[PDB]
Amino acid sequence: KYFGGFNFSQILPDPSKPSKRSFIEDLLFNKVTLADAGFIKQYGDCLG
Amino acid sequence: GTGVLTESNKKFLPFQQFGRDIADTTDAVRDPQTLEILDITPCSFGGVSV
Ligand SMILES: *[C@@H]1O[C@H](CO)[C@@H](O[C@@H]2O[C@H](CO)[C@@H](O[C@@H]3O[C@H](CO)[C@@H](O)[C@H](O)[C@@H]3O)[C@H](O)[C@H]2NC(C)=O)[C@H](O)[C@H]1NC(C)=O
Repeated sequence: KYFGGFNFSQILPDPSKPSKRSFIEDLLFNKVTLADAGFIKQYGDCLG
Repeated sequence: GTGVLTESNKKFLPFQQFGRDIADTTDAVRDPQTLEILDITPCSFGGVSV
């Protein structure tokens, strides 16, 4: 990961997460998920 | 009405009779017999694709 002295570690994907996402992408998703939810597609099991 | 009646944990006050929800739908009811709080939920439905 040596590119002329430039550092792309904050935009390239990392294999240390179940979702292969960059740090900035994770920040963006966390910021937007204030109203986005992580639901399971709201199946017919919604009978609690 | 039609639905699936199941046990409910709604904390009904003694004067309260009919339950409700966000948009004018009765999701709970009180028995006109020996008191018991009961839920109302419609049975399953969906769409079909070929
Ligand atoms: C390219 O940039 C990234 C970040 O923009 C550099 O990674 C960062 O490296 C520093 C020092 O190596 C890390 O600081 C240390 O973090 C540990 C975490 O436990 C902490 O204990 C230390 O006290 C210190 O604060 C920093 O965390 C790390 N950033 C990330 C996101 O991992 C990277 O080193 C740069 N590339 C090169 C070749 O220098």
